[PDB]
Amino acid sequence: DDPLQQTGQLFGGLVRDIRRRYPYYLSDITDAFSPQVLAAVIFIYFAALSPAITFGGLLGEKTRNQMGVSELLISTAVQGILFALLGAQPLLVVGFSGPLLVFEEAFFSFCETNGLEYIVGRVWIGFWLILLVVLVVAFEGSFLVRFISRYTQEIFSFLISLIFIYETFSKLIKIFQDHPLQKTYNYNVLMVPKPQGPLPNTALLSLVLMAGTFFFAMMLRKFKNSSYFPGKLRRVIGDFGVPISILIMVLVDFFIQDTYTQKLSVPDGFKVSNSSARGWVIHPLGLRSEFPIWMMFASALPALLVFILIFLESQITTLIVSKPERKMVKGSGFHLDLLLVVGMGGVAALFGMPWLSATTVRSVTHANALTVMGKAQIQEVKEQRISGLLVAVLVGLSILMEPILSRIPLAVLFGIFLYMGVTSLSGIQLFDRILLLFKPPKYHPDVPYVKRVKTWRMHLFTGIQIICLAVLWVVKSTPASLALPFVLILTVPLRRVLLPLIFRNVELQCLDADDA
Amino acid sequence: DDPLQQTGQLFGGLVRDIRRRYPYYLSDITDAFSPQVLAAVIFIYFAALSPAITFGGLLGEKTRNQMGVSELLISTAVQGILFALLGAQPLLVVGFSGPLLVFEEAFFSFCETNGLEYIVGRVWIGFWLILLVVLVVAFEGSFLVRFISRYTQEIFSFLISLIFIYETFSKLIKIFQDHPLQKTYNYNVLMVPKPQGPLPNTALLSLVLMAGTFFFAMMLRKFKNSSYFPGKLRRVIGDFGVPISILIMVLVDFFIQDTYTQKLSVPDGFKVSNSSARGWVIHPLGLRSEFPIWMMFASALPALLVFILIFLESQITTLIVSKPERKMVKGSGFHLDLLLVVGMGGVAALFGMPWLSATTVRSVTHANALTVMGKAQIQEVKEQRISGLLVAVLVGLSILMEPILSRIPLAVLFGIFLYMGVTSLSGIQLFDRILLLFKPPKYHPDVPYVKRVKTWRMHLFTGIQIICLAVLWVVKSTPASLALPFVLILTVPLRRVLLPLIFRNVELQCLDADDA
Ligand SMILES: CCCCCCCCCCCCCCCCCC(=O)OC[C@H](COP(=O)([O-])OCC[N+](C)(C)C)OC(=O)CCCCCCCCCCCCCCCCC
Ligand SMILES: CCCCCCCCCCCCCCCCCC(=O)OC[C@H](COP(=O)([O-])OCC[N+](C)(C)C)OC(=O)CCCCCCCCCCCCCCCCC
Ligand SMILES: */C(=S)=N/C1=[C]C(S([O])(=O)=O)=C(/[C]=[C]/C2=C(S([O])(=O)=O)[C]=C(N=C=S)[C]=[C]2)[C]=[C]1
Ligand SMILES: */C(=S)=N\C1=[C]C(S([O])(=O)=O)=C(/[C]=[C]/C2=C(S([O])(=O)=O)[C]=C(N=C=S)[C]=[C]2)[C]=[C]1
Ligand SMILES: *[C@@H]1O[C@H](CO)[C@@H](O[C@@H]2O[C@H](CO)[C@@H](O)[C@H](O)[C@H]2NC(C)=O)[C@H](O)[C@H]1NC(C)=O
Ligand SMILES: *[C@@H]1O[C@H](CO)[C@@H](O[C@@H]2O[C@H](CO)[C@@H](O)[C@H](O)[C@H]2NC(C)=O)[C@H](O)[C@H]1NC(C)=O
Ligand SMILES: CC(C)CCC[C@@H](C)[C@H]1CC[C@H]2[C@@H]3CC=C4C[C@@H](O)CC[C@]4(C)[C@H]3CC[C@]12C
Ligand SMILES: CC(C)CCC[C@@H](C)[C@H]1CC[C@H]2[C@@H]3CC=C4C[C@@H](O)CC[C@]4(C)[C@H]3CC[C@]12C
Ligand SMILES: CC(C)CCC[C@@H](C)[C@H]1CC[C@H]2[C@@H]3CC=C4C[C@@H](O)CC[C@]4(C)[C@H]3CC[C@]12C
Ligand SMILES: CC(C)CCC[C@@H](C)[C@H]1CC[C@H]2[C@@H]3CC=C4C[C@@H](O)CC[C@]4(C)[C@H]3CC[C@]12C
Ligand SMILES: CC(C)CCC[C@@H](C)[C@H]1CC[C@H]2[C@@H]3CC=C4C[C@@H](O)CC[C@]4(C)[C@H]3CC[C@]12C
Ligand SMILES: CC(C)CCC[C@@H](C)[C@H]1CC[C@H]2[C@@H]3CC=C4C[C@@H](O)CC[C@]4(C)[C@H]3CC[C@]12C
Ligand SMILES: CC(C)CCC[C@@H](C)[C@H]1CC[C@H]2[C@@H]3CC=C4C[C@@H](O)CC[C@]4(C)[C@H]3CC[C@]12C
Ligand SMILES: CC(C)CCC[C@@H](C)[C@H]1CC[C@H]2[C@@H]3CC=C4C[C@@H](O)CC[C@]4(C)[C@H]3CC[C@]12C
Repeated sequence: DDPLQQTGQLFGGLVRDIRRRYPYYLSDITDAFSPQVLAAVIFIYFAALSPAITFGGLLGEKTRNQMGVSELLISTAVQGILFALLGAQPLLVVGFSGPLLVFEEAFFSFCETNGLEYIVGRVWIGFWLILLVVLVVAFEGSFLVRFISRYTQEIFSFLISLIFIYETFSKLIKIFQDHPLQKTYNYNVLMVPKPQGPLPNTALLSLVLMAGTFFFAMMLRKFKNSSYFPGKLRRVIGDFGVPISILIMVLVDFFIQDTYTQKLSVPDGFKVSNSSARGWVIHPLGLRSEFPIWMMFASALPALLVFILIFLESQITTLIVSKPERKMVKGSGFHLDLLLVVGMGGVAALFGMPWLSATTVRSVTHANALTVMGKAQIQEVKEQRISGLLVAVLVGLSILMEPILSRIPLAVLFGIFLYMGVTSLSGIQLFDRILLLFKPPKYHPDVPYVKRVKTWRMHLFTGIQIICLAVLWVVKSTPASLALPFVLILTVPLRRVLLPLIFRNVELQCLDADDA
Repeated sequence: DDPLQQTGQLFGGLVRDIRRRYPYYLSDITDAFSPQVLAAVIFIYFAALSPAITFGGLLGEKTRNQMGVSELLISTAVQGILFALLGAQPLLVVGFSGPLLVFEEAFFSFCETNGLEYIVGRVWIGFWLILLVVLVVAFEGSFLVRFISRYTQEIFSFLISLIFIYETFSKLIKIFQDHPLQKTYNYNVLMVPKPQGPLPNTALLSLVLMAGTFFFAMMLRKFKNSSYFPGKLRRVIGDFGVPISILIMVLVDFFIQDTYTQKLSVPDGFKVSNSSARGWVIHPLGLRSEFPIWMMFASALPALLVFILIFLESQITTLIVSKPERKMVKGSGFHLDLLLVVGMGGVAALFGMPWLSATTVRSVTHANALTVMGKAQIQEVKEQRISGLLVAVLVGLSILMEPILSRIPLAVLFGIFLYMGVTSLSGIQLFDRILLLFKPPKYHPDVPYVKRVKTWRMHLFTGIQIICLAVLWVVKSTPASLALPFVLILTVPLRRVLLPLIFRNVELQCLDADDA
């Protein structure tokens, strides 16, 4: 019955995933007919869009607009639509992550140094990724995901959430660096491409709009859980908590006419970011020069790195989202989700568009947005395809709705990203055990890993996971940032080999439990 | 045993107050030997000082510096020292209020129009106030305070707290009016007397410093009540919650060198605000011209208004602070506190210094700062004289410590005033019953006025008290602002005559309870 059981039949996992979820397909339309779904669509849209605008911007900077915002928005939309319809876990938000950006920047620098075309280089990586994922899904390689315990899951989940929060603050700090609090400013600053010098009030208003949006979001989260107003209205206001926080703080910025704040910019229409470099279809054999056969074969090694990058990112996100603690009854498919996400990425490369992955924060945020809460415990989860479908479509239609987005500050969305980052820590026993380091040992909750485990041994087990978070944080920073997925895999040996030397069996079963 | 019992002996109340509290005088020194007292001294100092600086500023503006900051600081200090030593309730913070400011502005305009000297006019009001309070304390007029129920007490307490919060926001809004968010500014702005035009970043940083100080204060309030850190450290950090909030946000402003924020300004030394107008001793018979005998006698009617103003302000503040719900075991004296506060005010007028009153928010704030909490319930209150003594001394020594105060923003203190205003609503059944209007009728607490009172009749009783708050708010704004104490007294008839026509006896006993 379990998803991560090795069947024996070639593509046995893929079919057993399709046989499981597609029976509840009519449910996946009708379960979306609630207002909490509509609220989630508006929330996850901005969570989905702004990274595509940002990473797209960076891609445009890093690769001389050979790939950019236009290409990433279109990829995010088409893969998002297809995955929402055909996927095993529609709650996964498919998009572009940092580790994928680090590879594009790395692969561009390679392609430059060796004097071989970059965008056609990615097509061949794409073909290898299609070859690998079919081979992996054929022999049910996603069974190995079962060995990835809560230990590795939470270290990953917690790290990703911390980095999200860090980068959200790094974005705010940057505004203060570009628009410092000076005594005097140049009243003449060209604003066509970007502010050409520091401006008054921009940095502090950015802080106020971020702080304000985060505050309101967290108060309407608290109001939802409170016992104020009629229950019907209390949920309607509460579920539309984030959309309401955005609307009012967007309106607050709109009425402030004189002060400048950075808004969401999108391309004018649907065209490639550099028309002189490429078209909509990338030629394998080459665009200008002859693409060499040495790299056509050698592209396997980059593709094997990209596979490991998408796989762990996506399969650990599928583990976190489809865990027994949450009320996911429809069922998850680790084989069909891997096949589409990695498969589409390969075909996306053929059109010069970026391959994507089930991103951890956006997926958790989207799942957490569709969870109805009782009392505190989770009653059920609104598992349906329409949230993801409509989000993916809106990202597609973001170019058409420029007049709407052009009056939405980034500062506002930075408040929502902070809310996303904080909220993502909720269902993580690592973060729970980190707060127990500060609580005295007579205020710890009545849980399995407190009653029949010694408090100093609990804290040692927590301490070892911090040392793993610390080591993983140093890697992502250093030039060995694409080696972080391999460092995270090394936490499986740590749990399976080393921890049972210092700890006993009973302690590890209670600390690292599959279901609690 | 009760304080508000009419004895029969002339000055029977005054002596029975002295006989009650002075036995516990050695306790009133030794009970101050805790860190929560030191924390309260630092907190209430800024709560005490900044109004004396502000109202002193306004007095300097309203009366051509015939009375100003110097005079008010010295009055606040000398009356504060004397009252801390000799008073019946040392928890009362004696200072200058708005209703007293409205009288000075009103009496100045009179004294101008009729062409009689203002500062000597106040001396004669002062003599009438000494005559009245002695007469009132002789025949134990403070017995009438017993008829002032929770009904009037809470309407007053709630109104004063709302106005405090409103005026705190009015102060912030004014910074945005003087330093608007413009596209362009004049890089040349003389700053000697005050900014001579709008400046960039001042208004938003003011908002950030206010919001920041309020946030930190409310989080260290929450941290105190939480179950984090060792209990010893948890209280030390919690009880120094407001001082810590001020220190860090003062340091945050200190490291920002380029941006301008308004700081606490004090006089250079101890001299009268206008030396050409007056000296340190005001002559009854006159300074320049002959003071007419018509007003020497007619000053009774202004003095009778000032008496009613100080009495209700101070005696209702003594009721609110020394209520049975709180753990005030040392005992309060309504006769001795009235004698000193009004008496000193009369003698203060002879030196050209403003008469004061037991102010509601500062007194409650000071009382709330010295309450130790259990678990949620109040264990005891740190009733001692040293808090009030040291606060009064620090206000006296504020002129000497200009270098310390000159680097404290007002924006920071605006965050503390917001914290004071919110925190003052805690022990008010009116505010509690206001929140029940929004809560559904199956989430109301298990209290006497919910179980055996119909929910629609509770809300009607709450509604009638809002209409009183509304009527009182209109009076404070209109030119009949000195008629507000009389409008508040009319809420006694309302409770004693009108409410028992629409309500039953049992309902009023449960809604308006002396002890709950
Ligand atoms: C735990 C609580 C922590 C607080 C978190 C809050 C984060 C910060 C968010 C602030 C709200 C956003 C304000 C936008 C800035 C306004 C700019 C503007 O144009 O306004 C100009 C206006 C008026 O100025 P004006 O420029 O229009 O005036 C005209 C100008 N002349 C005269 C030149 C023509 O000012 C304001 O609106 C006042 C300031 C903003 C509102 C204050 C918000 C409250 C913040 C205080 C702390 C929190 C309060 C908590 C209370 C409840 C208890 C929980
Ligand atoms: C309930 C949640 C509500 C929280 C909001 C509370 C009210 C708002 C308080 C805001 C904090 C103000 C402190 C910063 C003051 C400005 C600093 C400045 O100007 O210095 C310049 C510095 C920048 O350094 P710099 O200017 O020296 O850089 C050099 C410049 N050049 C390159 C030109 C030479 O500013 C900063 O440090 C960045 C801003 C810090 C902001 C702090 C984070 C607050 C985020 C919003 C609120 C949400 C947080 C919640 C997190 C916890 C979860 C509960
Ligand atoms: C914003 S949007 N800015 C932003 C956000 C992210 S995010 O949301 O993907 O965390 C990043 C990427 C940071 C990151 C790295 S990187 O780029 O520092 O090497 C590595 C990993 N490792 C893994 S798995 C995670 C995140 C940048 C900018
Ligand atoms: C600042 S600090 N300045 C300030 C402070 C206050 S207060 O007293 O709330 O700290 C006020 C409000 C004065 C006030 C009035 S008045 O003068 O505005 O009519 C009336 C009443 N009603 C009664 S009793 C109380 C206070 C203004 C400015
Ligand atoms: C479009 O792509 C081409 C190729 O990178 C860029 O054209 C080159 O620009 C670089 C830097 O100036 C120089 O090598 C030459 O000017 C061009 N030669 C090449 C390699 O084509 C162009 O900069 C790109 N434009 C965008 C939109 O990024
Ligand atoms: C000091 O007090 C005197 C009296 O108010 C002020 O001097 C007068 O100013 C008023 C208003 O302009 C006019 O009557 C004359 O200009 C002055 N004659 C007097 C003595 O009345 C003086 O402005 C005050 N200074 C301060 C510090 O406020
Ligand atoms: C683009 C920026 C300005 C943010 C946009 C957010 C908008 C679309 C959000 C904010 C508040 C939202 C509304 C809040 C509450 C309800 C009641 C519900 O029964 C139907 C939907 C409805 C009527 C929502 C529709 C969408 C809404 C208007
Ligand atoms: C482009 C990428 C994403 C997909 C390429 C197509 C290949 C690899 C996949 C797509 C769906 C797959 C099929 C799905 C279901 C079955 C039924 C099973 O009883 C035998 C295998 C078989 C017939 C699979 C064979 C391989 C298959 C055809
Ligand atoms: C499901 C429905 C609503 C579609 C949603 C996605 C839409 C908005 C997006 C996804 C990808 C987009 C296409 C991408 C590329 C091109 C080629 C260009 O030469 C003309 C526009 C065209 C054809 C775009 C039109 C809009 C498009 C079809
Ligand atoms: C090695 C360092 C630099 C890594 C940084 C993480 C720090 C904060 C971690 C690593 C090891 C951890 C310690 C490991 C073991 C114990 C014993 C326990 O009874 C109390 C907590 C305590 C004392 C931990 C506190 C947190 C700790 C000090
Ligand atoms: C004037 C501005 C900068 C604010 C001044 C606040 C200062 C005086 C406050 C803020 C934090 C305070 C400290 C916080 C904690 C303690 C521990 C206690 O066991 C003794 C007092 C002591 C050491 C306090 C002394 C006073 C203190 C330093
Ligand atoms: C500050 C101003 C008002 C103080 C002066 C007011 C005068 C009238 C007050 C101050 C102290 C008072 C005395 C204090 C104590 C006693 C003892 C008692 O057994 C009889 C009354 C008697 C003798 C009081 C009479 C009134 C009194 C003399
Ligand atoms: C209890 C101790 C610490 C005293 C505290 C209050 C001190 C700081 C204040 C209160 C009133 C003040 C006095 C008020 C008036 C004058 C007259 C002037 O011509 C010289 C200064 C002098 C004499 C002041 C000196 C400082 C002073 C004495
Ligand atoms: C200045 C204005 C606000 C003065 C009027 C005060 C308002 C808030 C008061 C006056 C009478 C009150 C109503 C009296 C009775 C009831 C019935 C109860 O089952 C629900 C609340 C409700 C409907 C009250 C709501 C609040 C109310 C409307």
